Amino acid sequence: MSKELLLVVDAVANEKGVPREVIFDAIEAALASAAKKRYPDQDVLARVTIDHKDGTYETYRRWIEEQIENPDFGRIAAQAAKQVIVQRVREAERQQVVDAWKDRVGELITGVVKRAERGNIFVDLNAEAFIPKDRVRGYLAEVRSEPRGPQLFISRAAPEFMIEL
Amino acid sequence: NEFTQISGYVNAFGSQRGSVLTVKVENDEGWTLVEEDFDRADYGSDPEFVAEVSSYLKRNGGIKDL
Amino acid sequence: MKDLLNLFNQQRQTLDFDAIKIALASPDLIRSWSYGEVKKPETINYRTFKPERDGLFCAAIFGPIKDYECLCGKYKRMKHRGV
Amino acid sequence: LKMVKVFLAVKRRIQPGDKMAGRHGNKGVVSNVVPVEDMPYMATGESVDI
Amino acid sequence: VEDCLEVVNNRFELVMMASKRARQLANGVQPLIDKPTVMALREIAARRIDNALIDEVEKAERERA
Amino acid sequence: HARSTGPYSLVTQQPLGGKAQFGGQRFGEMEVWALEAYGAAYTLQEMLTVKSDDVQGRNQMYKNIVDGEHEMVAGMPESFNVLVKEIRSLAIHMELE
Amino acid sequence: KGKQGRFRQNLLGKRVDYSGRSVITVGPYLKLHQCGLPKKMALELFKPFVFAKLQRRGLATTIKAAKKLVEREEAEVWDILEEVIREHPVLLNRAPTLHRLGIQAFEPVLIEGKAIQLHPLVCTAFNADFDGDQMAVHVPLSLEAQLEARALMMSTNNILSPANG
Amino acid sequence: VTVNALRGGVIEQIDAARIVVKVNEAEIAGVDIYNLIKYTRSNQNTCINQRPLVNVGDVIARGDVLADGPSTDIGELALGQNMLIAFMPWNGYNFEDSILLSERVVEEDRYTTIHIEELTCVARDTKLGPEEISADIPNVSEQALNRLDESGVVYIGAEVRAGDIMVGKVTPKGTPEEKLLRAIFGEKASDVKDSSLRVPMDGTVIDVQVFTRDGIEKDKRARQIEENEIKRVKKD
Amino acid sequence: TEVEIDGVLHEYTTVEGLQEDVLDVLLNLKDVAIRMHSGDSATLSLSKQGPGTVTAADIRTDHNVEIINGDHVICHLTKDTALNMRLKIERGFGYQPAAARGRLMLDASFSPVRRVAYAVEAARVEQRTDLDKLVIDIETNGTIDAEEAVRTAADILSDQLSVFG
Amino acid sequence: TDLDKLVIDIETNGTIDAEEAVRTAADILSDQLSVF
Amino acid sequence: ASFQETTRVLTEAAVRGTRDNLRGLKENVIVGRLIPAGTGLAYHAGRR
RNA sequence: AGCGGAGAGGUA
DNA sequence: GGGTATTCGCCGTGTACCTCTCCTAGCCC
Ligand SMILES: [Mg+2]
Repeated sequence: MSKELLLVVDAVANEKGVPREVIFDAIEAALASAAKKRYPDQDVLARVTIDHKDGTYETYRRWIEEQIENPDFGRIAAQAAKQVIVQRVREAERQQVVDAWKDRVGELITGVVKRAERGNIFVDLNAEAFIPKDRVRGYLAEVRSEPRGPQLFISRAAPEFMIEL
Repeated sequence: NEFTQISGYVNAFGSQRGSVLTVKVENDEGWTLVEEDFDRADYGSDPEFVAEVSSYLKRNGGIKDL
Repeated sequence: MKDLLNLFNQQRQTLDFDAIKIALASPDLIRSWSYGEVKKPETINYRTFKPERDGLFCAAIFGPIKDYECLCGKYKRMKHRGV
Repeated sequence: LKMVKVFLAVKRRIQPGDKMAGRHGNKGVVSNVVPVEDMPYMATGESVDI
Repeated sequence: VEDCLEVVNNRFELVMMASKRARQLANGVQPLIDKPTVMALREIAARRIDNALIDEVEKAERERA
Repeated sequence: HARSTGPYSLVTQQPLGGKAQFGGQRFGEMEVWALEAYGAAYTLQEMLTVKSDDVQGRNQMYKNIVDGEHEMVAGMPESFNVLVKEIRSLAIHMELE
Repeated sequence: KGKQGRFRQNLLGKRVDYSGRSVITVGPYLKLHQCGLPKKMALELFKPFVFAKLQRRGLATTIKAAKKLVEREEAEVWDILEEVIREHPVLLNRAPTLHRLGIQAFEPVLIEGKAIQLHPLVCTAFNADFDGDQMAVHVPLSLEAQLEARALMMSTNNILSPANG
Repeated sequence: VTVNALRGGVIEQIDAARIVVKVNEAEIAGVDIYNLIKYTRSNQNTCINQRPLVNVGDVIARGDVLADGPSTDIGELALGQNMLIAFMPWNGYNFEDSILLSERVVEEDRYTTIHIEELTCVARDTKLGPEEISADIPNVSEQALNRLDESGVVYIGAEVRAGDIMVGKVTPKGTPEEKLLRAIFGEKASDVKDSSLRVPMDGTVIDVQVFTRDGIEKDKRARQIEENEIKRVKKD
Repeated sequence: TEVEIDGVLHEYTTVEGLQEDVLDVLLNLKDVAIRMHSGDSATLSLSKQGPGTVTAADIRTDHNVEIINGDHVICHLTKDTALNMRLKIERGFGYQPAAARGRLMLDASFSPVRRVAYAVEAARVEQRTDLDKLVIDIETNGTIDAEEAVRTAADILSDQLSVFG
Repeated sequence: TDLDKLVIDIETNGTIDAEEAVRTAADILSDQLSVF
Repeated sequence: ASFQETTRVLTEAAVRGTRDNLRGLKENVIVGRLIPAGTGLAYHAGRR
């Protein structure tokens, strides 16, 4: 089963901003967590080496290596691998939005509005931005909110937008 | 999959997908403060699940009942 | 079957009245009571767990089996109401 | 497709509140369990059970 | 409970007054003198709290809300 | 055996019976006669409407118990609506004026 | 119509929760206003008040951990159950209720047994023996119901008979 | 409930489970053998037992008993025990047909009775998928899974408690992360429901009976108990 | 307290070669009494094969563990089956059940005294008044002597009366 | 759970304290048990 | 129509078209309101 | 997976 | 038209609890 996963990782849902390297690291970390949950002595890290665009599934165990590992069915290991996979997908999407915010350009951003709360609004630029007042094309750049993914902050009225125009 | 307000609290949102209720508490600026998942088979009763959701909404930032 | 968002809201019925009146029922009033007409004496079809249309257990006359769901499955969302 | 029957053997002791009848129709319910030192004793030292 | 039946003649009026005082004490307020109902009955039997004072406290809590 | 909250029937919104399936004790008619002999309006109202029959009433009472506030809102029993729907099936109009 | 109809089985007499039954023994050490109650029976009956007190004390953040701490049966749940049952009356009822005094209110205590201990001056008005007799208990949970049970249902207040003086 | 010797003779071969007699030339070609029931449930969830009373090498006649049955002495009927009685009021504990018991009637196990319960786990066939008896159950801690074997059921002679999982049974209830988890595993990753047999009454497990249908592959524990039954019938 | 037999899995099975059941062997092991000089725990093993009765003197004891001669039999062996049985002795007082403490469990009654009687008689002695004497007949199982029993009884009384003052 | 609590009521005439009377009674019983 | 001959009282109330004013004790149990005896007399006094 | 109609036995 | 005299039905006959089994199965291939 090498190409059956290759037809799954090749989806463009999460591989459009950052390629399939971090998804492969998430799969290797989930299988290492499954092998650590299968083994009674879980104190070292396991390396699941998968090559680029071929999908050779092999499990190792380094303590520098000590012995080989073996997989199983693992329904509790499947649940643990599922939660590590969605946590690493959330971490990779947070990394994608913060590097698309911090490496493309720090300047005026152009987007359309999606939501509007009481005294606030959300501007969509697959990243979400806050509309501070203390579609729109305001010029504001700041970095904050390190938990729950870092998001860019723009404004609806700023002196930098009047200076750039 | 859209978070629908339960019409019992002014600051509450709920999402049910396969007998698992996802309840989140949003800030007035729009950011989600907390988010937890509540199952149904683990409680085995209706008003205990109501009491659990009500206590999670009251302890984690329930400003009013509108 | 299972619904948790509609279950939280309460105080929907006031249940405040003074008296109880009992009388006869005209056939036009019985026709205004109901929502549909039954024609076939079939409740549940064999070899499948689905209600029979225009029977004693029907979805077009009384209501759907599952909550926020149709018999075919074209509408599977809580946002669709009155359709 | 498959049936698994498990036999569970429980050995229960005597508890205060259990119904216990005699031989001539004098039914009763156990009130409490009293230690041997509080039971009335005869001249030889034999303690009465009931 | 004999003093509570001494300070008022009717029993159901005593029950309703103690229920109103226990509802006022359960939300959190300083008593006149450990359970809220027992403290309400003790405040009734000591001739400290009246129905007019209960209505005044309820009106003050309704105005403060 | 004892219970706090278990399963409920679907024909009428009432708890089940028996030691199996967590059944509740049947509050008989003579006990209701004794509580009416006591007076006891608020005790009898919270016994056959809030605890047993009403769907939203037992949830509201349970969350008011676990929250600490005291706000009891009673309602009509669902078995009365079952009796109304059963009388209306006999071509007899019964309206709640 | 009839006894098994929808009028006599579901409207006049209804099945209620927060209730249970057990056999009765005799307790000479009790008082007139108090009675006995088993530990697991009172833990099953006073479960919502135990859950509310465990949420107020801070021993469990959610009701799932509080329920697991109740089923774990440590000493803190016994402390909570002893603090809850102190000033809370329960309604003891005989299974035939032809008497006016078939329902009486008592302040229960926690005993180490499986039966409901009763004062010997109570079973005369109940017309109850002690050979296979069962009594169904009920707990009032509202404040008005608790005050009505304390005022006009207590065993110390019901001394005289309703038939004669 | 008791067995009786049809023909008298020598009881030189005796066991707790079987009694072998040897008839004489006057009563007789083969000798008689009596199999005793040890531990099986009755219709009222009680335990019946047949314990032998004869010895090795003693002559008998036609009609003598060989094993005392349940609630049965050596030939008399026995319902209860014998204990001291005093007819006197004792501090109100024997007030109105109440019974007072001492510590000596409890500490010697005079009224200890054995009750055998029947707990079954039925695995039906559903439209979404058949339910398995696999031991890998999600959302179940290891403290309730140590007594389970590789078959998914509990061992014979294991001290269980109230709420313990004796037979592990799962049923299938039917985002790109779920597709990735389903492709990473062999179509057994998620979408399962936990519904296993639990104890409602703590005791030991004395016998595990497994019933299977034709066309279904037998489990290794079912094969092991089949080898045990064929070895037992070959031995006897 | 506990009995560990290799062939006996649980306390309801039947072992080949034994006339009685396992519960009869457990009650006969509960019937005997063991006097130990020093130590709070011990382990005794017995080995008896072939036909014949099994008494309490057939076990293997230590130098400090003293066993009564044991006219009461434990079990009855018929066939040529070896009986390897391991026992365990512990110290305690009162009555401890098997619940509150291939491995078996047995109840234990830590009481070497069977019955105690006494009577008060008058002694004609030239004194200021009528001085009375008393006799106490102690019936034990041979484990404890009548001197150290009343010695530790007076020790228990002096330790219980030490709270005053 | 199975523990006994002892409550003794002493009504002395006033020539000695009640706690002193309990202490002398315990001392007398301790001497009578220590002689034997 | 509570204890005997439910059909006769039901057809009499259906023909005559009676109106139940709920001035009793058992009908307040059937409907679900407070009992007009004891602590529930003040609620019936404040209602009307 | 929860919602039930008969028949039989037993206790107060 | 109008009083007794039978006479065919109508309608009812204690409460609460605990165990167990068995449920429409029949037929021409
Ligand atoms: Mg009786």
